[PDB]
Amino acid sequence: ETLNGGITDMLTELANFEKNVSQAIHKYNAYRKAASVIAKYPHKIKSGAEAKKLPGVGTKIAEKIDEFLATGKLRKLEKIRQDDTSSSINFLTRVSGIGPSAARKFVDEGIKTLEDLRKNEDKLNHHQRIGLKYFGDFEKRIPREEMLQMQDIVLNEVKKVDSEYIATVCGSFRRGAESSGDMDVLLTHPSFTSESTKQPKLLHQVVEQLQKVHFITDTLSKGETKFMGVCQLPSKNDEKEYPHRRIDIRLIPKDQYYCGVLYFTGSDIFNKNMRAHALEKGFTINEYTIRPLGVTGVAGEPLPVDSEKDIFDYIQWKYREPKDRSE
DNA sequence: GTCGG
DNA sequence: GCTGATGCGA
DNA sequence: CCGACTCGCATCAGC
Ligand SMILES: Nc1ncnc2c1ncn2[C@H]1C[C@H](O)[C@@H](COP(=O)(O)CP(=O)(O)OP(=O)(O)O)O1
Ligand SMILES: [Mg+2]
Ligand SMILES: [Mg+2]
Ligand SMILES: [Mn+2]
Ligand SMILES: [Mn+2]
Ligand SMILES: [Mn+2]
Ligand code: NA
Ligand code: NA
Ligand code: NA
Repeated sequence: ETLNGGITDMLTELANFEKNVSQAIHKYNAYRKAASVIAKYPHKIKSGAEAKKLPGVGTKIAEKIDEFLATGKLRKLEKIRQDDTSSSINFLTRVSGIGPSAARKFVDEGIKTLEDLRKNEDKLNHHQRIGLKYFGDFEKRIPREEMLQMQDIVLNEVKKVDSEYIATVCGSFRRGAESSGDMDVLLTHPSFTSESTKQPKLLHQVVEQLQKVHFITDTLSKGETKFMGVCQLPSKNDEKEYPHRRIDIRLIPKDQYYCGVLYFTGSDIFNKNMRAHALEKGFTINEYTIRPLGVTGVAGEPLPVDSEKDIFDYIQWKYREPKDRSE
């Protein structure tokens, strides 16, 4: 549906193969960087040489593009799709909690299908049992309309705990996406700063409240600053119950909000791009701060930030609306 | 797999 | 039973 | 040529 969708689809499938089967994370990132830069290219690619002009597209990817443009397919991908071990590992990783290591371990023991997981559920940990339970739901997209209803529940229940919590839905939702893969929530409270003593139960109070009104249905991981779990909109009068959804909550110091919003909003590739430019400009950006870089390349103190645009200003970038960060 | 060095 | 090692999602 | 490309949380192997 995009200018170079056939090429970027091929590159994404090759990326997932290198992550799930080969366990070569830098190849996975290399394919993703190539797909992202091609996705931003304003012309329809006619040759591998044309794509090779783009940063991140090298000899082999340009060669794969020429084959795909000539034959409409890739022999390398067709061999992968046919390899029983490769496609089995590739499938098992679609279960949340089953990564490349567990997928390879299961497949070696003849555990390679969904029904194999159900039959061998005793060998799954709690996370994997949940990922298997909601396997279909977790692959459904969340229409933005439903994200607004979820945002209403989250922000309202959070206010019910304490008036001074601030909850901001980030991720693809804040980037204006018509559909989202999950709900990502950033949480702050005046009592938690970078200079304050650990106030526990700050995130626990919010998670407990969302559980009490039956919004959060299951927990995958839960600590003092990060919650990973499952949520579900309420359904009306025995009508079609909603699909269960993944939700992430991150509690960050209030004085590092805007660096947190910038990171949590994404995209992941955009963050990689922005942080790469920051180093070319004498700064280093992470999830919490932007710091200067000295003559020796050492990181200074966190710089003052009171807006997302403040971070763009430091590295001398034109401000990008969250809508234009989906890279 | 790519690119800078 | 505890500690270090490792996998997981992001 | 070749080396570069973060963390909180859950679990469990190895004592
Ligand atoms: N591999 C990674 N490691 C660390 N941080 C990462 C990350 N990938 C993404 N992020 C950051 C930026 C995302 O906006 C934000 C959410 O990451 P995410 O997994 O929720 C993907 P998102 O951009 O929200 O779209 P969608 O598929 O859910 O509709 O977290
Ligand atoms: Mg042009
Ligand atoms: Mg249910
Ligand atoms: Mn079977
Ligand atoms: Mn998300
Ligand atoms: Mn998320
Ligand atoms: Na690699
Ligand atoms: Na190139
Ligand atoms: Na998985």
